[PDB]
Amino acid sequence: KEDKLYIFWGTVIGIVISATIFGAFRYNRNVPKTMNREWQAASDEYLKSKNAEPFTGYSQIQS
Amino acid sequence: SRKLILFIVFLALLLDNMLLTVVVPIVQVGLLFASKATVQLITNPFIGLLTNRIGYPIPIFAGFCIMFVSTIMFAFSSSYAFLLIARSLQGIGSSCSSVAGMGMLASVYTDDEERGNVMGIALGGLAMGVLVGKTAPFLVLAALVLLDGAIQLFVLQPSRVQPESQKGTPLTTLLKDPYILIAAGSICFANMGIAMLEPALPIWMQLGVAFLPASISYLIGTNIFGILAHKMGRWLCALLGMIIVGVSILCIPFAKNIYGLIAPNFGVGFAIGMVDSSMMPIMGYLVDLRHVSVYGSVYAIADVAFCMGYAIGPSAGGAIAKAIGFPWLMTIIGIIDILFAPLCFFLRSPPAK
Amino acid sequence: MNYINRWLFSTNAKDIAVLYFIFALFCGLLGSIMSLILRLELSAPGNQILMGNHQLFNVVATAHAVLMVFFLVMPAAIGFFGNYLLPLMIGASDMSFARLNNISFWLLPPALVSLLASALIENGAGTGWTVYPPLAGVQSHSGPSVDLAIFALHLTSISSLLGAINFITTTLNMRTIGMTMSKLPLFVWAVVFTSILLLLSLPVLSAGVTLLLLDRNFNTSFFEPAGGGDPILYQHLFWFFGHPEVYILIIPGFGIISHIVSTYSKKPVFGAIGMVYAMGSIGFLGLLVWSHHMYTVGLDVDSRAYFTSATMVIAVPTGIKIFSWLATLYGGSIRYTTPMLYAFAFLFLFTVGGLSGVVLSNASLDIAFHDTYYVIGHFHYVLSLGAVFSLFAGYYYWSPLITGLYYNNNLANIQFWLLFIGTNVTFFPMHFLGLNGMPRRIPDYPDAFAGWNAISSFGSLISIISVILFAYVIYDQLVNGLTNKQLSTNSLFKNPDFIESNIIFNDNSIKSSSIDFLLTSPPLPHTFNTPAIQS
Amino acid sequence: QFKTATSIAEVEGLENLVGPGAKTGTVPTDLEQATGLERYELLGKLEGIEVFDETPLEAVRKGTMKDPILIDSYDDYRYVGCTGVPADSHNIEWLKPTTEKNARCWECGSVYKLNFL
Amino acid sequence: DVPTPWGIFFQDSATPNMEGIIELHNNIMFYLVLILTFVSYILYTIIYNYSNATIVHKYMNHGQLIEIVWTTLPAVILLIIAFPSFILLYLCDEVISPAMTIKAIGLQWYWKYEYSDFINDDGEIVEFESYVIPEELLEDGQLRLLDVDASVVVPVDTHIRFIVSSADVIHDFCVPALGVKVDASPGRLNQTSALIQREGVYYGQCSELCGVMHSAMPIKIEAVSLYEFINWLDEQ
Amino acid sequence: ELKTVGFDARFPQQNQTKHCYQSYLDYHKCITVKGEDFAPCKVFWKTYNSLCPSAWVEEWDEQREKGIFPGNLKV
Amino acid sequence: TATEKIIELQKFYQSTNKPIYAAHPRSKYYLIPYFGLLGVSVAATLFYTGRACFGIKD
Amino acid sequence: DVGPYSNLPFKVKNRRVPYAVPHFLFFAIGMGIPFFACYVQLKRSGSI
Amino acid sequence: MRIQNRENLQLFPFHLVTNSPWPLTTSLALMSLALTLGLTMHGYIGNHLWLFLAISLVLSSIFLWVRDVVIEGTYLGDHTIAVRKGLNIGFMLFVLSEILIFAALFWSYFHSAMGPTIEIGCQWPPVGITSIKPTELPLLNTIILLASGATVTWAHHSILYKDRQGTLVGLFITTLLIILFVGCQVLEYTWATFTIADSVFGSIFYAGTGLHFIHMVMLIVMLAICYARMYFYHFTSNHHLGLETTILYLHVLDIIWLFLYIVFYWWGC
Ligand code: HEA
Ligand code: HEA
Ligand code: CUA
Ligand SMILES: [Cu+2]
Ligand SMILES: [Zn+2]
Repeated sequence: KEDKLYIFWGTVIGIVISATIFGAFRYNRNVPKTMNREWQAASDEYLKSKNAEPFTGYSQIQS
Repeated sequence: SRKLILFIVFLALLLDNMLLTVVVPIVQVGLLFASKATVQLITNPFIGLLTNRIGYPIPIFAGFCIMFVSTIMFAFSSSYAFLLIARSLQGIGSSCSSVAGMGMLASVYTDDEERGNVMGIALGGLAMGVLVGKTAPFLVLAALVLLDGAIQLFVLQPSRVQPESQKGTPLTTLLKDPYILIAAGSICFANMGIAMLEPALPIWMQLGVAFLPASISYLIGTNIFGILAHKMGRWLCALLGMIIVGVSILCIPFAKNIYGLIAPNFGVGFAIGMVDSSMMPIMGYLVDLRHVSVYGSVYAIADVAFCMGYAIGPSAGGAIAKAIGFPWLMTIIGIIDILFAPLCFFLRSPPAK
Repeated sequence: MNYINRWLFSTNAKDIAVLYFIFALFCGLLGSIMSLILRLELSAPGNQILMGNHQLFNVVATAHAVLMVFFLVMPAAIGFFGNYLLPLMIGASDMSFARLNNISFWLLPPALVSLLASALIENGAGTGWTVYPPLAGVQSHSGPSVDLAIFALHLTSISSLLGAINFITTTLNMRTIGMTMSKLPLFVWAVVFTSILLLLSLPVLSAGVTLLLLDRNFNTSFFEPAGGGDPILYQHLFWFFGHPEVYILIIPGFGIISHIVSTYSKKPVFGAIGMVYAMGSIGFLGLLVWSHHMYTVGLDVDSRAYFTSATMVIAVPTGIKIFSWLATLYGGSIRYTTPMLYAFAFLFLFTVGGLSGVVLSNASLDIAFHDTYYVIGHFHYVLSLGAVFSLFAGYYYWSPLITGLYYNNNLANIQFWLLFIGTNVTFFPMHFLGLNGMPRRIPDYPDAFAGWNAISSFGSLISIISVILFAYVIYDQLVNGLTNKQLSTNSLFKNPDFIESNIIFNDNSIKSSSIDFLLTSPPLPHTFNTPAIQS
Repeated sequence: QFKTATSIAEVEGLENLVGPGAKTGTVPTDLEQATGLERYELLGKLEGIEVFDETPLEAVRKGTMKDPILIDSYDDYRYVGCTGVPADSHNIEWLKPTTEKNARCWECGSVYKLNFL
Repeated sequence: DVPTPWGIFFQDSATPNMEGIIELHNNIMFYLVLILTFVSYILYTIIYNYSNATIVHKYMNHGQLIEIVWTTLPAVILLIIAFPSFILLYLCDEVISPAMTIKAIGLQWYWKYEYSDFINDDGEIVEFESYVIPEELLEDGQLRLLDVDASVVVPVDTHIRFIVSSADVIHDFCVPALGVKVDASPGRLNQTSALIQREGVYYGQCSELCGVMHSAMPIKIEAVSLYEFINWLDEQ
Repeated sequence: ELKTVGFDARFPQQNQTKHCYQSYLDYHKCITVKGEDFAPCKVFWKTYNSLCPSAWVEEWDEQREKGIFPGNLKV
Repeated sequence: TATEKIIELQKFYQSTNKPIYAAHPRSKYYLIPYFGLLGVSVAATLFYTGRACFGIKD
Repeated sequence: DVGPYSNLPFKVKNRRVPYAVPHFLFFAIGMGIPFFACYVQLKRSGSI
Repeated sequence: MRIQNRENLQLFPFHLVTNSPWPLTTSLALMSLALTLGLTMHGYIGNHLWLFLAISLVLSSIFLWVRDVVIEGTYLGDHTIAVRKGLNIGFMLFVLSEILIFAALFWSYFHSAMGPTIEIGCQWPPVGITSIKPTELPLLNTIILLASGATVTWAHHSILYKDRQGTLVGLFITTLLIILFVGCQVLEYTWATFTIADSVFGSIFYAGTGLHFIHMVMLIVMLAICYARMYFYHFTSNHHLGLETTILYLHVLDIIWLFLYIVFYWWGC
């Protein structure tokens, strides 16, 4: 009974470290000019005038 | 298009020799082993007349269905009479399939140079059945290929009865010609020796490794000499093939061990391949030169000459082996095969009509 | 001098397997760091770590392919488990050609040097793993990089051929007194059936690579279309090697799983003759299909229909093996030790990665999935989760017998769960990126493919931590490993039964079906003086 | 290096198996040129004695602790594989008899004793 | 069409061939889901019932009926899968009368389009080259690494035959919505056919590797009406 | 009204690399004889201008004007 | 003596106390040039593969 | 001398430098070479 | 096993090889050959005397293996009936692998012979390339090979009847009947009209009949070491495995040449 707790709390502290490493490579990114909300709202008007994705959905907004 | 016919004919010949030869892993024995070949020999000329009436594609799939139901009746048959009936229907299905398939390869591929290559590929199925585990992968591969064939032939485009536009020459008119008979005799006397060698080999002397080199050499020989027979002349290939069959047949009595049979067996199989792929296109050439172009009865005659060896082989071979023995039988068949080879020169330029 | 004559000038077959393991560990570390370099660049849109260089991205992908198709999986599955276990299972002293075993080892360190030197003298070799002719000519890659990379695929070919001939020649005439070739264990059959494909596939690769070399440097024009050749010929001459190859990587895995399923579930394998016939059918039907990698090159309409028919047939023999493993695990008693965890995680993920192969087999459906990340997600569920899992299970199964030192159970379980979680996070959104339409071999992508690329960059950092924990597991095995056998009862090879008392069990401890687990555990240098007897 | 043997009753090692020599102008015979473990087989097969046995285990009678099956070996251990008294009933189970302990085959029950020659 | 950010499934169709592809994939997924659920339930039963058990059935090792049921039942599934696959392979192609031909030659890192008809007596064939718009020169709202300077403009409800070749290395023409993926190898011509049912814009990317600028080579197809196509062809 | 080449069942496959060459050779064969202004030799002109890329035609014309051309244009 | 030194060299290769490749009094002439020139052949392809990584040509 | 530390090419116990340094340096080189290759080919092509 | 003094001799009929240094040296020679051939073909070395040292050291390494293979069989005497069967199985599985290299080269011929491209005007042997007439020196080579296949049968049937002069003469005649093949085929490469770079035709003709050239230098070497080892009394009338491997290697090359003469030299249209 005192070994399954050890395996569980060994896997949790293996997932927490990788999240903190990946977060450090996430603040320091090269963000291009197209990834902004005021640029992905201008693309929706062009995709609305020339009718695109009629059945499902079109939305280029992901902030 | 045109290649799926080649696939269908290859699988038809494969199932022909698989249901003929492979009966033991998957006198009464002389009559039971030759029950298929004689009934095929009888019912071969009827299909050549039937394909002129009802057309090519229907007898092929009728023969496939007849072969399937006859094998499944043979699966759980115990009495002798029902077993004989089952093997008779197996033979009569296998007689429709090969004749109609070879005729339809003759019909579609009109060019002379391509016909030899395609029939050289198609005749290679006569040794894969001799070579051939669980075998349920291969049967469903065959079922998928024939499903493709049925979809293209009967589903996408409608098919009526549709008799042929021209009327062919009858069978007796073909039998009065000397060239077709003397072309058929080469295949018959080439296959007679390898037909008789099989039952007398347990008498003289594991089992699969003796027959394996012929199945290795046959595919290579037919696929190479289907293409190269156009430039070299087919009569020369037939002459050299009969010579090499005779020499390799006489090589066997000097051998005194099981491992010494590997080298002549190659010299059998390659040679008989160069007998086949040279001489079976040229029959379909001769009718295009002297007669009217319906290819059913001529390849019926060719299948008759092919199956005569397997019909007459074991029953006479056992009697000769009990009478005189193995080496004199091999000597007389080798001298016959060498002696036939001079007269194949006559097919260099037949008179046109 | 005794160091040289025993670890450099060697004859013993079991002493080359440890050198193969040490080489395979290094060549599986290098490629994994190269994969971490790739996955840290494919994270968010833009040009992040490699500043603007689209070379040194294709070079990294090529060198990550070669170092783990040729330098990790084959040396581990042929050198470490084939050279060591096959003489002990069939009951022979050593191999038939021992000097050929030594040359088959020592051809590989000169093959590593040329590949590492194919990425420093020039721009590099960014041709992909499949070194296609009209890109890898003298108009795009003009330097000593492709030439030194196709000389690293010759030495490995010679080593594999010389090992395969040794494996076939040994099992034919070097068996014990009472073994026919129908009482052999299943691992020996796996090694035999991979050694026949190694004979029948490698000459075609050697011919195609040599003709590419002659096209590059002796101006011969086999595959240049301005002199009368076709590039497509090379594709034929590559893929006739390519599809036997990917069964060579997976057949030695299967037999290993069988042993674990036969051991920790105390039942014999359901239908062994069906299993060896199934492996024979899989080995034979891997040679009659090669053109399903090329459906978009412009083939006929009657040739695609043959290769859709001949590809889906291979599902029939593999299902026999999977359902026989289920029937073996059904009735018996199951104790969950660290080999059986990897065994249980192999029967589910090979099925998931293999069911995607039926979708890609159709020529109509391959028009939507070719050169797309669906293919990558298909073959990573089978390569990383089918072969590497079998390798880890084989290590955790046979390492106490070979080495004599035990390991901590808890850290091995933590490693297994970290591998499971991180690898299932990494390769699953590749299916979604493939279905939406992301092509292969691109450094930069449109902004719509961003979000899933943020998630598949997170599991790789989980898997590298598992590799580091595996390194610490090996270190804890080597130091103080004599005292790691009383912590847990995982060290016992088989458990006591219901009626079998403990006092009776301590007298008669090992019950087996092979010669392997009854040896003294360091195996002796000369392990059979008098021959073994089988009834 | 020493006196040459004529039969395998006079072979006390590898020092008795060199042999005489051939003559100048003659293709030599194997009884005139053979040294090692090759000539030992040759001197065995011209009498009828098989030096390297290929006869499997006794599968006739079972094993009692009072009357055990005697397995012959030149070492203190020999690996014995049991597969049954009708010779294919029992599965393959391997055992190691020793000069201090007898194996007993947990499924069928035959006892094996080691005879040290 | 355009890719969507958190995509799970296919893009939307504008050609009968892509609808056949979608229908065949949704037919195969039925049987694959059935097989995966059967295997997962058997492992769940094995884990829940037979874990750490006292009784071992160590003599159930032969089987004769059950080995036929896992050999014939997957075969029937393969035949049922193989029927519509062959129908889709043979049936949906250019059986009758294509109405246009556009040659799309692939150079090193751009595309070259020739509209081979509309020939004058002197050889005044309409032709253009399509490049990629760089990130620095983009206007407000254009898609990065997909938007071009010249786009292939075609009518709706008209069979169009694309003949694809190349001049340098092996390329691959792709428009995902239209169901077109054919190679471009430097010494032979390849053909595909497309019919477009609704107006819009259709985007695509190259597939087979060609060198450094593999990620910047888009394809853009506009599907105007017939009047707009005639007015566009009298300007170029 | 948007008319192009039909089916031409002698070349039914996906590789149209022989249709181009055959149309080019047939046009130059029927223009060596029967004059240069004749009516069915503009079916071939529209046939190879609708499938062949232009650079291939330019290279073939230069190779013809240098005398250096592998073909069967001599009937 | 005669051409049958076979019954003489078979009493020498047995009971030698040296390895087989250096037992005869002739193996010097084979083993000295081979190991001499191998250490030049290997030492020349580790100088031209490090000079070439730095861009120097000949 | 047959025993539990006899079949390995490296010495583990009774050693001057402790085993942690040769165990760590092996993995350090193995995960440090393909960054050196990227550094060299980045610096040869202008970019930092 | 119940022979009296049985402990003093080995109890299983298999060969335990002593420790040898040659696998490492072969690999160190192939390292130098691979890197030198990769480098001299693009500059970086200049002098062409390192490649020749690499090839010479490789060939001396194989020769130094085969010495220790001979001494372990004619002097130490460790080749029982089982080890000979293992060596025969081994050599058969290299002859089979060396056949399948020629299969890929034959399939590289039929993929262009049947279906030539548009750049070559559709024709085998194309315009401007005059082929080699097969009623000249390629007949002489075939008849010399068929004679050499017949002379070694008089050499293997004279070592079984214990005639020494009659094994030496046949091997001598065969060794001079393979040197003439190389001398004729090096004269057919200096009197030709087309090179390796003149077509796809001149590129596949000098790549299937050039591997055969390298494979027939090996028979001259293997027959020299079979004449020289018979002159010094190493062959008995029942234990000779050097002759049996050279006979199986010659016949495969004859059969391969009979397929390099109907496909490459005769069939052109
Ligand atoms: C790792 C080894 C491996 C394995 C095991 C397989 C397995 C299979 N592969 Fe191969 N394949 C590769 C190696 C491998 N492949 C690689 C590396 C690629 C990428 C190509 C690259 O870019 O170079 C590839 C890609 C690939 C493609 C895509 C080619 C392309 O991109 O267009 C295809 C499609 O035909 C294919 C075929 C198959 C098939 C049908 C199987 C099948 O064997 C899968 C079988 C599995 C099962 C079916 C499970 C059985 C379960 C049952 C219970 C049976 C139930 C019955 C039914 C499903 C009817 N593979
Ligand atoms: C050999 C099989 C294999 C393996 C193991 C991996 C491992 C991984 N691969 Fe895959 N990958 C391929 C097959 C494989 N890959 C191939 C063939 C290519 C080339 C495709 C192309 O060129 O077109 C490729 C390329 C490739 C790319 C580049 C795609 C491209 O450029 O188009 C990516 C990127 O996401 C990727 C993903 C990953 C990841 C994250 C891992 C991670 O799993 C890496 C982490 C590794 C481990 C988790 C295992 C560590 C192993 C050991 C240390 C165990 C040693 C064993 C013993 C002790 C017995 N791979
Ligand atoms: Cu251009 Cu791909
Ligand atoms: Cu594949
Ligand atoms: Zn027992």
